[PDB]
Amino acid sequence: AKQSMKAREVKRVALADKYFAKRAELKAIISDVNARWNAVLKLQTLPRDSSPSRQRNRCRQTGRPHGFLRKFGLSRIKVREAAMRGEIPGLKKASW
Amino acid sequence: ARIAGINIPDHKHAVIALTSIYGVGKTRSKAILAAAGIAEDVKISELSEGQIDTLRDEVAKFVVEGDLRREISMSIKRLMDLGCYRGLRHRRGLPVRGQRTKTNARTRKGPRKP
Amino acid sequence: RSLKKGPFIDLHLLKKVEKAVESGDKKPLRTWSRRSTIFPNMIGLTIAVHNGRQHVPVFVTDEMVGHKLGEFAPTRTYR
Amino acid sequence: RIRIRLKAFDHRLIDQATAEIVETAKRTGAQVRGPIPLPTRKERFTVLISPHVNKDARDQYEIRTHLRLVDIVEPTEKTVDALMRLDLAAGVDVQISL
Amino acid sequence: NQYYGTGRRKSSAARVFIKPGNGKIVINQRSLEQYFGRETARMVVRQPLELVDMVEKLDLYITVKGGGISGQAGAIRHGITRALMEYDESLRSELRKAGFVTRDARQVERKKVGLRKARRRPQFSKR
Amino acid sequence: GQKVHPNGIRLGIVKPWNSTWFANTKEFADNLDSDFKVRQYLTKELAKASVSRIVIERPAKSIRVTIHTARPGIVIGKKGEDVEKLRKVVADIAGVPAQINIAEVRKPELDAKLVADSITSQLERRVMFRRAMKRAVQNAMRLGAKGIKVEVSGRLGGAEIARTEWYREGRVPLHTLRADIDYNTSEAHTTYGVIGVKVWIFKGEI
RNA sequence: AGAACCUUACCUGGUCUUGACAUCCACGGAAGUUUUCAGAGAUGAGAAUGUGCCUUCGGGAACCGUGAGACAGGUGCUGCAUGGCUGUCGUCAGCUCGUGUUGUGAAAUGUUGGGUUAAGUCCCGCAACGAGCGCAACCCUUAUCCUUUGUUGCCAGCGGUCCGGCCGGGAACUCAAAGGAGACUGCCAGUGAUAAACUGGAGGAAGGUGGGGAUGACGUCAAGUCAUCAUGGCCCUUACGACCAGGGCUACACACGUGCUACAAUGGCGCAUACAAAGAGAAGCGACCUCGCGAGAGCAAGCGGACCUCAUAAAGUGCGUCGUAGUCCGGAUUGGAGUCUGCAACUCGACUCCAUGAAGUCGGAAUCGCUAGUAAUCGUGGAUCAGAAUGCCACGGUGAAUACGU
Repeated sequence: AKQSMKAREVKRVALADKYFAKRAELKAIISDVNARWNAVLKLQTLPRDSSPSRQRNRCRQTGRPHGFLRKFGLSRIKVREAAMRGEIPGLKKASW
Repeated sequence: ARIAGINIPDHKHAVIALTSIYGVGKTRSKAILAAAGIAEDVKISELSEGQIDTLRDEVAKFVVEGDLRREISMSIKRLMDLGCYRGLRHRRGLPVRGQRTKTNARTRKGPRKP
Repeated sequence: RSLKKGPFIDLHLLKKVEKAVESGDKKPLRTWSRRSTIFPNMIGLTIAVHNGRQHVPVFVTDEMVGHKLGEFAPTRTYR
Repeated sequence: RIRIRLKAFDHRLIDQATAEIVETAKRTGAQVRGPIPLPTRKERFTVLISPHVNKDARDQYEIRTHLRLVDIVEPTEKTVDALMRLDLAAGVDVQISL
Repeated sequence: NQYYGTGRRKSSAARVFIKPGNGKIVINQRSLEQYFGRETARMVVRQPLELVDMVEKLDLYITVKGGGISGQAGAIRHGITRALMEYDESLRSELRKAGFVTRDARQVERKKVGLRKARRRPQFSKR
Repeated sequence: GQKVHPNGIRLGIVKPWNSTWFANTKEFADNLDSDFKVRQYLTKELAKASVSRIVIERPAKSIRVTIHTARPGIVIGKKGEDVEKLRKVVADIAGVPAQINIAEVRKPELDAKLVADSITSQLERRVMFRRAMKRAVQNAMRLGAKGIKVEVSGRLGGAEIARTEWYREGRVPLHTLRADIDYNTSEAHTTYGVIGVKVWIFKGEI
C-alpha cells in the first residue's frame, strides 16, 4: 500500500481545522500579543511532530513536501500525467 | 536623492522616501519631521503640494543634513586638531549612543568592517 | 533558561561539540554564540567562542547544568 | 413578479442562507412580507449528480433553499444601511427576475 | 436632454457627462491640458474620438476610474457612443454599423489562465 | 506511452464516475480517506465474486453505492450470506446504513473486464493466445459492438525480449469524446514475468 | 512547487536492535495527561493524576511496557525485464488496410499531378474506389448583437444628492451569464482547363482555419524514470534497518548554462496627477487609529467572500536639477542600530535605515530569440510560503519594422 507510511503530513495540519475560526474573534486578546508571551507562545516546542508550522504540503500518494493547495488540494505538477481528469482550475500548464 | 540629498529608495510612498534625508536619525529625527510638518495620513490620492512648498523652507531655515553632520562630528576637530579628546572620541568607535566598541556594536567605524 | 521550559541549545556549539564529546577534540570553532549553556559531560573543557573580542574560557562543574556561557565568560569591556 | 435562480452550494451554508440572506433587509420600514411557507423545491445549477441510462431517475442535489421576495417599496435609510452586511449565510445570491 | 453614460474598458466604471455648454472639462479631477492637449496624451487617448464628435465640443465631467491610457481612451469612446443615444436614438444601428460601439481589438486580449502574454513565448525563451 | 485513460477523459460524460463531488472546503481529507478505504476494502475479498462493477458515489454527505454482478451462480454463493457480511462490513466502516443495490447483468461478451480475465486465464492455461485473441474479437463482433481493439505484452517463454501486437478490427475512435468506449486493462503473473492485456470496446453510440 | 534542527535520500557521533513503519502471538491492565533525574535529543531510572465502554468478567474491541517467532523494509543493484509516464523527430503532415487494376513475380497504384497550401485539411484530374488511424471542427476563451437578468456592481431618467451615485428605483445600459446567431468562398467581377483555387471589390465588428489554445499518430532512441509509484530477478533481517543530534546539496582553484541588476539623462530626484485585471484568503488579509525614515509592532471592523484586505498602479506628463559625471546610475561587497517569522537561524531566515558608491559608461571571437499586439518592455499579484525569488504561474499598462525571396 505505502499510503499510511507516506501520510506523515496528513495528521499534522488536521486537528487544528476548526480550533481558531470561532475563537480568534472572541479571544483576540489571547491570540494577539499585547506587547510578550515568551512562555505561553513557546509551548509549541513540546509537540515535535504536529504543529501549524509543520505544514509540508500533505500528499498521501508519495509523502513528499510538494503538491498541495489550501483552496482544493489539487495537483500542480502531477497534471502532466493527469491533465485529462479536469482537476485544473486556476492553475494550468503554461503553453498558450 | 532629494533637493540636496541622496539614498533614493525604490518604489516607496511619500513619507517613506522624502524623509530619507541624512539629517533625520535616531534622536534628531523628531525635530526635522516636526519642521517638515508631514505625516503618513496623506495617501497618494490625498498627497498635497505642501511638501514641495515646504522642502525649500525646511532645508534653508533649518540646519542642512550635510553641514549639520559636519559641525556635529567633523568641524569640531577639523580646525581644532589639538590633543583634545572630544574630536577623537567620535572617530574612535567607543560608545557615543550606547554602542560598545567591539562586542557586536562596531557602529561608528563607518563602512561594514569585522 | 530563557525559554522558561524545555531548555535547548543553539547550533553554535553543536556544530562540533556533539562530535568532540566522544571523538576527542577538534580545531577551534568560529562560534559567535552568547546564549549557549554548558553540560557536565564536558567538565574541564571550554568551547572556543568568538564573541567579538577574543577566545574566552568557560569554567564548568557537575553542579552547573543550565548555566549560560555568557554568564561564565565575561566579555563586554566598556572603555 | 420576483423569481430567483438560486445557486445551491452545500447544506451547512444553506441552513442559514435560507433566511439570513434578506433577514437584514427589513427592520422597521421595509416592505418585505416575511417568510413564505415555500413547499419543497429543488433549485440548483443545471448539473446532475450522475446522469445514467435511466432517464427518469434524473438524480439531482437536494438542498433546502428559499427564494427572495423582498419587493421593497420604500426602505428607510437606517433599515437597509446593512442590507448586505451580513456575518452569516455563506451562500448569498439575490438574483431577482422580473 | 442630459446625456449621461458610464462606458468602460477593462472593467472600468466612469461617470460621463454630455450636456450643451459647460466648457470646463473635469476628467476625474484632471486638467484639459494634462490629458487632452500639449502633453503625452494630447491625441493618443483620443484617436477614435477624432472620428466621433470632437471632445472639446461636448462637455465631459468624467470620473473615469479604470483602464490604461488607451484603455481610458476606449472607455471614454464606449461611454460617449452609448450615452449620446438620447441625442440620436437611431445610433443603436448607425454606430453599431459604424464600428464605434464595438470593443476594439486594440487592447490586451481577454484570456483564460495562460502565458505571460497568452500569444507568444514570454521573456524566458531559454528551454 | 503517450496514450491517455479513456475513463479519465470521460469524467464529463454520463458514464459512471469514481471520485467527483462538491462539498465544504474543510472536509476534503476525511472524505477522501473514507472513499479510499471503502474502495480498497470492497474489492480485495471479491476475488471469487466476479462482480461486473462496483461504484461508490458521495455527492453531498450521502452514499449511493451500486453493484452489478456478472454470473448469479458465482456471486450468490452460500445463499447470499457473504453479500450480507460484506454489506455489514462496509456499513460499519462507513458508520451509516448504506443503500446498497444489486443489478443483474448477463451476456458476458461485450464486457471488457470479463474478456480480459478470460484472455489472462487462457494465457495462464499454457495454451496459444492468438487463436484466443481472434476468437474473442469475432465473438465480440458477432454480438454487435461494431469496433474493438486488443493488445498483449511480451515476455513469451524463456525469452527476455518482448513484443506488442494489437490485431485491431473495427472502429475505435479514442480521440472523440462521443464514443462511449470501454476499457479495463488486466495483468497475469505467468511463469516468466507478468503479461498485460488491454481491451477497447466501442459499443455503438449514444 | 519553495533547503535553520526536522527537512534530505550523505557523512560523523550517541542510541534502539520483532522495532522507529504495518499484521499476527504471551502477560496483565485502558489510555491520555502533569512533573521530575541524566541526557544535545534519542532514550534509560521513574513516580503519580490515573483507570471511558464491553467484560455468557477471559481479557480483548483499543492503547500501555517487555519478550520469541512468521516478520516488515531499505531514495540499496538491475528502464541494458517491465507497467505507467515523459523528452525526441513533431502541430511534422504522417501511418496502413479491404476490394479492384497492372506485373510470371517481388511489388506498384490508391497515398506520383494542379491549386489551396499550415497541410494524406479540401476540391479537381486520375485504375482506381472506399475504409481504419492521424489533421481540421466537433472542446475552452475572445471579434458583434440577441433571449433571459440586477445583488453588493453601473448609476440612463425620477427625490434630495448620506456628490462616491448612498438609499429606493431602471434593469435602457457599461460589467456579469442559463442559450444562440453572426464568417460560413456568403456574394460582384476577373486570373485560372469552364473545374478547383486564387485575385480585385463589396457586405458586415469579423475574407479566405477572424485571433489564441486541449487534442502529438505508425513509430522513435537498450532514451530517462525500480529517486514519484508499482515492478521480475539480486542480499539480509540483533540489518549496507532505523530514531536522534551537527553539518550539505549554497563550501572552492577555476569554467560552463540561465535569468536578474545595471552600465542612465529615452534616466534619477521630490512635488501635483488619473491610470488594471485575473486571482488569493473565519489557523487570513488585516480597514482605521499611534510610532518606527522604515522592518513591523500595540488596537482593530469586515468577510465565509459581484460585500473586507493585498491594491496603490508603472514606465508618463508640467515643475528644478546634473549634461555625462565609476555618476543622486548601479547595487554586490565587507558592520551597526535594529523589527518580524520561527524554541533556536554565522555555514543555512527574511526585511528597513546609516555606512558601503566597486566591476560595469552597451560588451570581442561570435552566437541565439522575433512574425501583430510581434519584439520591446513597465510593473501587479497569486500557487509554492514556519519561512526565503532574479525561479515558476497569472494579470494587465503601452507598443513598430523586417516575411521581396528558395
